Amino acid sequence: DTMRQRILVVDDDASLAEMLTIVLRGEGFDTAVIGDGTQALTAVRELRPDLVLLDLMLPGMNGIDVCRVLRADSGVPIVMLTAKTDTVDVVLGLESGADDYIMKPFKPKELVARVRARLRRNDDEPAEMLSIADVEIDVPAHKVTRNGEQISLTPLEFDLLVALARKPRQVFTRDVLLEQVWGYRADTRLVNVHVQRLRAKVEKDPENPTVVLTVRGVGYKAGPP
Ligand SMILES: [Ca+2]
Repeated sequence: DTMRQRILVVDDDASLAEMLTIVLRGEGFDTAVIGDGTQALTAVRELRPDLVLLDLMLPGMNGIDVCRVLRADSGVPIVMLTAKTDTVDVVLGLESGADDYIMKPFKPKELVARVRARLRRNDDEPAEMLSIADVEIDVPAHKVTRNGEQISLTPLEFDLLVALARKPRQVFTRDVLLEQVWGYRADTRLVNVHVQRLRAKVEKDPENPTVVLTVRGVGYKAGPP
């Protein structure tokens, strides 16, 4: 009810971009394509896509750079497309805020699964208030606060914190978090990277966490509320 979600494809491989256009539209998405990193900020602001698929190695400005630019602008989900030939490290992209990455060549069904995993949130979510350590979360309002002041988080950082806060006594391994938050049915550094990005925003002192705790040897868990 009733409008199509919109994906921006940022890739200079015009054949793959054409195929992605065809596959995504048959799945019910609207799509647009650009072929140069220098066009991305204007494209995102003009189209407001629900998600961006982003080639790591691009003309004009590479994918790590595009990331940093778009993340200064919004939390819009970004999935990096990587290839074994890439000459730059996809981890710098994740550290800059890319939510996820998929290796070329990929099957279009796995690509579509990655897209849908980032777009699971309903409109009009049921009422739900959580707390974790000294942080409050109003889930359907997408608002995290400490002493009433809001803490800004990307949707991925928000989903990570909510999963810990919902089960404050649970220790989550990294594979368990990948599957639960990222939605896989492989790379657990994704979890490490985004934990650090989340801590950098919600911790009074990120070197000494109270909100998101490391359980050495096992995983992570909610701080003592
Ligand atoms: Ca490329």
